[PDB]
Amino acid sequence: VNSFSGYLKLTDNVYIKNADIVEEAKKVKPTVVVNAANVYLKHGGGVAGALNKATNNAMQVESDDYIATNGPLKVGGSCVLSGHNLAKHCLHVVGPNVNKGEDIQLLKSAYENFNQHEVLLAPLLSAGIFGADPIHSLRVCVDTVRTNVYLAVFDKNLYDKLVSSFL
Ligand SMILES: Cc1c[nH]c2ncnc(C(=O)N[C@@H](CC(=O)O)c3ccccc3)c12
Repeated sequence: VNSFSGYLKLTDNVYIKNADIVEEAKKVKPTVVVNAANVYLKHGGGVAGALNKATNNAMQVESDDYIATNGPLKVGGSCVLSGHNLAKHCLHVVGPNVNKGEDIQLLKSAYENFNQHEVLLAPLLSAGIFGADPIHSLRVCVDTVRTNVYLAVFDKNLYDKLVSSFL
């Protein structure tokens, strides 16, 4: 039993809700919140911009130190950093950005990072400003993640399409 509330069960381990991931993180304080990161950990907009804003820019400060030490992530890769006031940890995961020409096949590699964590609160990777079809992203999530994932979909209209169209 965990604290996540109001989710629709899609499979044994994948759950979905129409919700704002920032507000959901502040309410649940999960062990892991996933950020929709880029390789530079520049959290300017989309999910990343919103999560960073909610930390009063502390996520960005920590991220800049991480990059100065380690260099950029790989597309499809991840790193674990602090969750600040939102969660114990933030798993920064880089899905391919279609608006940069990046191979959509890397979306599966990106979701594989979730399997290193027993339970996570997450967005659909490569959705929103990353330009991928959220229906495809959901299919990859369900077919790749084996740990317990609680997916937050900000847009009410998109959520209904994902549910109503889920196979
Ligand atoms: C851009 C942005 C800023 N802050 C955010 N917080 C959470 N999500 C998103 C985002 O891009 N969402 C996508 C996917 C989803 O509905 O989850 C979406 C799809 C259709 C219509 C609107 C938005 C953002």
